[PDB]
Amino acid sequence: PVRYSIPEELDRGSVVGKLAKDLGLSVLEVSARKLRVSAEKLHFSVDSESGDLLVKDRIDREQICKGRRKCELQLEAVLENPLNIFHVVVEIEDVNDHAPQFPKDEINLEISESDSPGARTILESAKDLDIGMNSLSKYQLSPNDYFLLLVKDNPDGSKYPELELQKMLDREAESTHHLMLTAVDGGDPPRTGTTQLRIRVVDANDNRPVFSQDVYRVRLPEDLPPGTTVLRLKAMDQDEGINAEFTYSFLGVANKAQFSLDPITGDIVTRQSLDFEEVEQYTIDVEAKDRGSLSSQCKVIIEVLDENDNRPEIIITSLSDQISEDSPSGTVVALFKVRDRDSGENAEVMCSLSGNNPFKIHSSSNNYYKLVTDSILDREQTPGYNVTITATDRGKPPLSSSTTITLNVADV
Amino acid sequence: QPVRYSIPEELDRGSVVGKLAKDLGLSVLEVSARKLRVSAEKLHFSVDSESGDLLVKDRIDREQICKGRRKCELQLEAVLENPLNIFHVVVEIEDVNDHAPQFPKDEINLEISESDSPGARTILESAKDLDIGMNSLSKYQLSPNDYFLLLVKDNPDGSKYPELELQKMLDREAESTHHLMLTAVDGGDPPRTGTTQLRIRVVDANDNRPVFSQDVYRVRLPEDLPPGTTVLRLKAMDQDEGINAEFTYSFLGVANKAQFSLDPITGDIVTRQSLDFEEVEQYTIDVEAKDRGSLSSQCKVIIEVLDENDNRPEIIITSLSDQISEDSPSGTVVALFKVRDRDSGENAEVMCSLSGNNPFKIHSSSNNYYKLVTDSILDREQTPGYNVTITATDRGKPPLSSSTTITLNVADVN
Ligand SMILES: *[C@H]1O[C@H](CO)[C@@H](O)[C@H](O)[C@@H]1O
Ligand SMILES: *[C@H]1O[C@H](CO)[C@@H](O)[C@H](O)[C@@H]1O
Ligand SMILES: *[C@H]1O[C@H](CO)[C@@H](O)[C@H](O)[C@@H]1O
Ligand SMILES: *[C@H]1O[C@H](CO)[C@@H](O)[C@H](O)[C@@H]1O
Ligand SMILES: *[C@H]1O[C@H](CO)[C@@H](O)[C@H](O)[C@@H]1O
Ligand SMILES: *[C@H]1O[C@H](CO)[C@@H](O)[C@H](O)[C@@H]1O
Ligand SMILES: *[C@H]1O[C@H](CO)[C@@H](O)[C@H](O)[C@@H]1O
Ligand SMILES: *[C@H]1O[C@H](CO)[C@@H](O)[C@H](O)[C@@H]1O
Ligand SMILES: [Ca+2]
Ligand SMILES: [Ca+2]
Ligand SMILES: [Ca+2]
Ligand SMILES: [Ca+2]
Ligand SMILES: [Ca+2]
Ligand SMILES: [Ca+2]
Ligand SMILES: [Ca+2]
Ligand SMILES: [Ca+2]
Ligand SMILES: [Ca+2]
Ligand SMILES: [Ca+2]
Ligand SMILES: [Ca+2]
Ligand SMILES: [Ca+2]
Ligand SMILES: [Ca+2]
Ligand SMILES: [Ca+2]
Ligand SMILES: [Ca+2]
Ligand SMILES: [Ca+2]
Ligand SMILES: [Ca+2]
Ligand SMILES: [Ca+2]
Repeated sequence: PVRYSIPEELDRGSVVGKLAKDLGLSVLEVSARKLRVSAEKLHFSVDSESGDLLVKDRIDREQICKGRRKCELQLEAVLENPLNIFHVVVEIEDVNDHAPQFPKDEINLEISESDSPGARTILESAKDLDIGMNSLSKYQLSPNDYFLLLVKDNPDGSKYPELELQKMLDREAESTHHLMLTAVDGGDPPRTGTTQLRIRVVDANDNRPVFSQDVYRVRLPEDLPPGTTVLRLKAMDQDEGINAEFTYSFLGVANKAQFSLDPITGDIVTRQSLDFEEVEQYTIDVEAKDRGSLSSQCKVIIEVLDENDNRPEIIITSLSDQISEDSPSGTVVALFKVRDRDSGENAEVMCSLSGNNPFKIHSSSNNYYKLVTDSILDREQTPGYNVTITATDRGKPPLSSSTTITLNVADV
Repeated sequence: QPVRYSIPEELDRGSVVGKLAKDLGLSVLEVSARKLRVSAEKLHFSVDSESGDLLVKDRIDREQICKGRRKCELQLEAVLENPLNIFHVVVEIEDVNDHAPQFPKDEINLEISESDSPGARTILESAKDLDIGMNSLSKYQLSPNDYFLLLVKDNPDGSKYPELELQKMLDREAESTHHLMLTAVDGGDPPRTGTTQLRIRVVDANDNRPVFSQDVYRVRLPEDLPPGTTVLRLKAMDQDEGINAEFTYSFLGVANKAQFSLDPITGDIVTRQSLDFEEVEQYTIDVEAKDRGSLSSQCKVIIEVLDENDNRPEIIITSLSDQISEDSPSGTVVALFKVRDRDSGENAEVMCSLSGNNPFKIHSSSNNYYKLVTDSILDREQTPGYNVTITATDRGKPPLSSSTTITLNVADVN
């Protein structure tokens, strides 16, 4: 069978080939023998004037052949008296008229921030109706720091592009990315189909909640009433949504014996008054944990200020009841000292006696005070003295405590 | 000038603090005659008349009376009577390493998120050492492991607290729970160690995407399969646990599920409309699995349709001659026709036959054209016209046959 070649999509009236001239049929014979050229679901014509094969229907190679490697239409021609049938084979040359194009111009992708580097995400492949050289040739994308592109082929022979990311993403730095994806076919001239990809990063739980300060310090007096909001804590989570909701908790145990913490507000209050003489300062560890297991710890130390709330006590360590009547001036009759629970200026003491007695009080080293008689005494005036001595503090407000003691002298 | 003595704590009763009477020169006569009393605040001491020395009466605990204070000086005093007098004594208590460092709790339970960034720090409860000075806490050390490293830092009060610094990020899909040893050692002779075992439980994060068993699924199906058929069941797993392990299947491609439906709970993919091999021979579909997060994984499922002999062959008469010459020789062509079958393969090959009563015979030219010629001469006087029935039968199971009846007439030139 005679074979001819013709590029597709040719204009009507184009000359495929001179098959009648190839068979040596004269114009008289072409006219006399009714010459009809037939193909399956197609029309062709031969005009009596030129007696050649001319196209009658615009032919699309991609419509009738699709993915077939080569296209050969087996047309036939009919002659009559004498009657005969002839077979001709026609090859349709492909023309790069169908540019590669993506199913959708805009492609939206949602990728998790927590995705590991080196992951792969398959994308919709491009479509090129052209076959062979004019088919799709290569995929290339806009250059970016985050992403790299790979091209792999599925079993039917088409090429699909998938994305491999070199560096893990972070929406707290850049939330959304826009990129350009291009597909190019191998032909002259080359045509390109472009689709812009919009990638939005969804929040993960990779940022821990962080306090404003690493160490919190506040100074409080021991007379502060319970229920007082001693401190307010501050913390923030750079995440968003469920991954950004956190609560405060006392990491230490038994430190909140008199303390309370509101995790909703972050507040720290006291439920029982403090005593400087018991514990001078508290060190507590408080940690914030979000809905995930991300937790962060900060240390809160508080110092208690001493207040003059403890009165001084007088203690007579020793005293002499039987005193000789001939005692001279400067004779020691009693010994005592003072004790104060407070500290600082609230601990220093100033003490005094009644003054009706001749007795005078001297101060020795430490806080020990000797009670002596400054003048000689006669028993006829008074045989025994009871003395009331007052000891007053030096802090605000001064606390004074007094003691009465009895001493008797007999002259024999 | 007050006399000073030094004594280690926790001494037995009857121990000699110092020879205060000989240091003051009182002698046994004055110690016995003049009532000598040794007094301190909240403490007891005794002087035996025979030796006239300072003896302890109460076991003294330096941590009890001093706690965190830098130095310990008990201000003793001595009292004499007739004549009565007071003397000042200062006694320093030397610390003895008798209190071992001990942590507040023996068992430490910690919950750490797998997604925690490497290099993070987590403060732990500090140990307590009642001893002051040298005998106080000195260093923290833990059992060596690849994931964790230990740091020791001091808070404002002067104590040492340990915090954990992570070198390599954890992964509970590899090892769920870790057990470690925390040790605190004080600087004394002999050194004492307080040890607490800490239990770390790694909590699941959303770092593992769900993955299918295979990347490419392929199945072959016949076109006669009824709709509603469960075409395939998909299998996939998420190495995470809990909410982060619940995922659904979805059609990544668009319009590919025109006749397909997918139940993501079971993972099933069914067909809702019958297929036609002559329309689309093979389907390529992209299916993706997505968890509660945006972690997604893609697999490609391609299916092939099997051709079934459901399309019978059609006979097409391209040309025919109504007036046939009576002088027609043997082998002259009276008709031309061809056969067309939509199917492919053996289901496309055809075998056709005619009645055979007529002299006509069919010989095959190129393609599927069978040129209808007459093998023998016929005369019109015997029979002027023939009815011819030609039957075309398929070659696939079950054979499909279609026939056409053409009329041929003979004309006499005379
Ligand atoms: C795609 O790329 C081709 C070159 O391969 C260009 O000619 C076209 O304009 C588009 O940019
Ligand atoms: C992407 O870019 C191409 C040019 O290369 C355009 O023709 C197309 O419409 C899309 O904007
Ligand atoms: C001792 O002195 C104080 C004032 O310093 C008084 O408030 C107290 O009642 C006592 O007389
Ligand atoms: C000094 O004053 C106190 C009261 O402040 C008395 O209790 C004491 O007996 C002395 O007279
Ligand atoms: C802690 O460490 C000290 C010195 O390393 C040991 O003496 C003690 O028994 C404990 O192991
Ligand atoms: C923890 O471990 C130490 C030794 O490191 C022991 O001495 C201690 O009694 C506890 O078992
Ligand atoms: C034509 O012939 C086939 C068998 O060759 C039959 O099955 C069909 O029904 C028709 O009669
Ligand atoms: C040709 O043969 C077919 C199949 O046998 C018949 O159905 C038809 O009527 C004609 O006789
Ligand atoms: Ca075209
Ligand atoms: Ca084309
Ligand atoms: Ca193309
Ligand atoms: Ca981040
Ligand atoms: Ca985040
Ligand atoms: Ca968080
Ligand atoms: Ca107080
Ligand atoms: Ca106080
Ligand atoms: Ca006071
Ligand atoms: Ca001790
Ligand atoms: Ca000790
Ligand atoms: Ca110790
Ligand atoms: Ca993991
Ligand atoms: Ca995980
Ligand atoms: Ca997951
Ligand atoms: Ca069918
Ligand atoms: Ca079929
Ligand atoms: Ca068939």
